[PDB]
Amino acid sequence: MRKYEVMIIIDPTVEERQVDSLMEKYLKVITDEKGTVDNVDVWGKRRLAYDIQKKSEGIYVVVNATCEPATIQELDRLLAIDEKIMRTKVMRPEIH
Amino acid sequence: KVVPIKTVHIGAVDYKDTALLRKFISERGKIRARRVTGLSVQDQRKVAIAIKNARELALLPYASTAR
Amino acid sequence: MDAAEKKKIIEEYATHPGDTGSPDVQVAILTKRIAELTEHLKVHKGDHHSRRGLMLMVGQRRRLLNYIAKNDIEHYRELIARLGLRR
Amino acid sequence: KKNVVAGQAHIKSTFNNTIIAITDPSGAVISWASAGTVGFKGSRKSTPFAAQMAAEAAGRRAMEHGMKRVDVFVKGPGSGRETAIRSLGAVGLEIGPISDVTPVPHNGCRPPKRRRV
Amino acid sequence: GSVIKKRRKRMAKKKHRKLLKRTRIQRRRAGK
RNA sequence: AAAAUGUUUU
RNA sequence: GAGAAUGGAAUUCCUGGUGGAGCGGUGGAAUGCGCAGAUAUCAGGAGGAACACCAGUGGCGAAGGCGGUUCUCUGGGCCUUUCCUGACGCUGAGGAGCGAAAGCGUGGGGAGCGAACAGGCUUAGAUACCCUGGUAGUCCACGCUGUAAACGGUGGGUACUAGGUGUGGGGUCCAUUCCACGGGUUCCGUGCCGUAGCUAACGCUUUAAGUACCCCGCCUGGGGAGUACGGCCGCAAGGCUAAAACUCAAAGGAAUU
Ligand SMILES: [Mg+2]
Ligand SMILES: [Mg+2]
Ligand SMILES: [Mg+2]
Ligand SMILES: [Mg+2]
Ligand SMILES: [Mg+2]
Ligand SMILES: [Mg+2]
Ligand SMILES: [Mg+2]
Ligand SMILES: [Mg+2]
Ligand SMILES: [Mg+2]
Ligand SMILES: [Mg+2]
Ligand SMILES: [Mg+2]
Ligand SMILES: [Mg+2]
Ligand SMILES: [Mg+2]
Ligand SMILES: [Mg+2]
Ligand SMILES: [Mg+2]
Ligand SMILES: [Mg+2]
Repeated sequence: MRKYEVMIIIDPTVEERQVDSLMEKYLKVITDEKGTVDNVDVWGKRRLAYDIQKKSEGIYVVVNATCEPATIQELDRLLAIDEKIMRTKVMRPEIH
Repeated sequence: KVVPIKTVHIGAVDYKDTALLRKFISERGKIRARRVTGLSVQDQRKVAIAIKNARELALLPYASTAR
Repeated sequence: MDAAEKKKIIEEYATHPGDTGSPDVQVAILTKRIAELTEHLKVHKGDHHSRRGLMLMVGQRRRLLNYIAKNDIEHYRELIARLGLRR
Repeated sequence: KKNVVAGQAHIKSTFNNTIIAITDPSGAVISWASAGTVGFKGSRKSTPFAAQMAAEAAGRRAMEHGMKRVDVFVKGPGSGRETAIRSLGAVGLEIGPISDVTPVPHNGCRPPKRRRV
Repeated sequence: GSVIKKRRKRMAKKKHRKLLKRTRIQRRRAGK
């Protein structure tokens, strides 16, 4: 049961509601096995410092979640196999 | 030498926090050297790692190019 | 080795309640670490540096067992009988 | 033929010669010149004067194609970069943000072997 | 070191290796 | 920019 | 250290737009490429490899070595006042493992680079330097090989013997803070200067090449020769072990002019 911080860059065409639905389903797959979710922050739409998949902007999400390594890897593979998220990064701050 | 460049403190690095990373990135978009940024070795390492992460994660440009 | 089973091993191989550094405890800890590293190496056969660490642990445990057997041979027999019978 | 007004310039100056390309901001090249095109050939086409001649020729042809002030991007470890800049200025059209579009690898591909002159 | 010693050993080694190259076939037919 | 060599006196 | 995913720039190739006579290359050239539209320029795509800046005067590793980021797995080091065991230490023939690069085997991959090779130049000749091409290889997986100026040309352990001055890591103390700037102090690294001392000299000098004790490897003039014969190892290349006849009266180290 470690804690991780996942930053998610979602395609800019998303306009609310379905972003929340995606967040809910991914948090569900986290929480199916004892994986508590500490915080979900939606920065919103921001201009990308460079083009990502031909897109100049993106929706930024930060998910602080305490879970198992297998669970976080499975969440990462789900985010990868998804076609609606431009990029994902999984930080594990060793101290906090 | 380098003592006249007084040691600078930053606290938490937090690659999300773009303000410090901008303060330590060069005007061209590069990472400033230690002798010009005035950071300890550990703080400089953390700043460089955070800059690289922000670059890969689109919070910072790989090179600002034209000014 | 999240310190939980490490403390468990220390307490169930200690000679007396305060014991945490006697050769028996050291050999038990080293054997558990050798087993774990053997599994890790079976997963990653290419980890030569970790294999060298494993060999260092093996030699250290061997010297500890040699000391134990030089002092008390029956105690050495009981310890190794608990710990994998020295095959 | 057609008046492009704005346009832009690309000044590729290498150790061997200099090439000037006046292009539509869409990237389509309007006119171009090089030391080889304007007279010089071989070793003597690396000189800054060759870049001067080529730059002024390209600028003139772009002028009778009807092209006003230029934004310029320069590239390459040549010697005729600045001289070509002056040349465009002398032929006469407002020069804007001189760039540094020259590429730089992040190690990337291996460079060729060191010469043993 | 005067490098002359290394050059002498270099030439001896290179000559022997050339001999091995030229007599490679005979050695494997009958010998080392 | 490449541009080699220098028998046996007494 | 191992595994997996993944980021951006650059090169090359591909497709398209634009545009037209050269491009490229050198000491100078030519081979070469290019009106069948190159070079250049913009857009889109494919692919392999290496990770600018951070980055050295630095870190880590037994050595060889190790630099995009993230996660997973894992080794060792350092410090600490208490705590535990109570000499359990050191070294280590033979043996075993690890061991840059090149090389080898099977399969994959192949952008760039590039032995061999082809051509152009230079030349008395040029089986070279330089230029244009360019295959193995470089890359990956699994093995093999086991050698390097694998060098600090300095085996490991320990104790002692002026200092001065940078720097990396962990503590702890102080004043203003109630951060940190600062100074100290302590333990472990890593450089430079330098005393005693040592050395043929150069130089080394608390990281010894000083003063000592323990264990291992090794040397006994230069060639012949790390060669032959034999044996072992290897798929091969070769590696390891290792002479003698004969021959010379020098070979060599540092330094001086
Ligand atoms: Mg691998
Ligand atoms: Mg550098
Ligand atoms: Mg150094
Ligand atoms: Mg006691
Ligand atoms: Mg061996
Ligand atoms: Mg290799
Ligand atoms: Mg191969
Ligand atoms: Mg093959
Ligand atoms: Mg060549
Ligand atoms: Mg070496
Ligand atoms: Mg040696
Ligand atoms: Mg030894
Ligand atoms: Mg010693
Ligand atoms: Mg020291
Ligand atoms: Mg000596
Ligand atoms: Mg031999």
